[PDB]
Amino acid sequence: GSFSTFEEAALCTFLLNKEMYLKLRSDVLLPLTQYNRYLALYNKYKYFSGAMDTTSYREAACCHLAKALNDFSNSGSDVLYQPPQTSITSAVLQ
Repeated sequence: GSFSTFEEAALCTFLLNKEMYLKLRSDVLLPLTQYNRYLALYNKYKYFSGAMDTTSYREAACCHLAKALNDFSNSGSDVLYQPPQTSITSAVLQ
């Protein structure tokens, strides 16, 4: 599997396993300071949901992915990653 950018990965559904963990937690994909900022912000964005085409949704997605990567770093357990909750109705009303 592959992901052109960290932010793209955060917007997609995918199986987070060891291969994808090591690709996504790379400093050339996303520097450590920015990864840690997303991780620190997870609680603020934990239950955010809405249309996908907003700045806050993209930020929330990055925080969700950072948290999922942190979970994998501790557990080593494969998990299905999904981006923040959205809906077709959210998209049409945006």
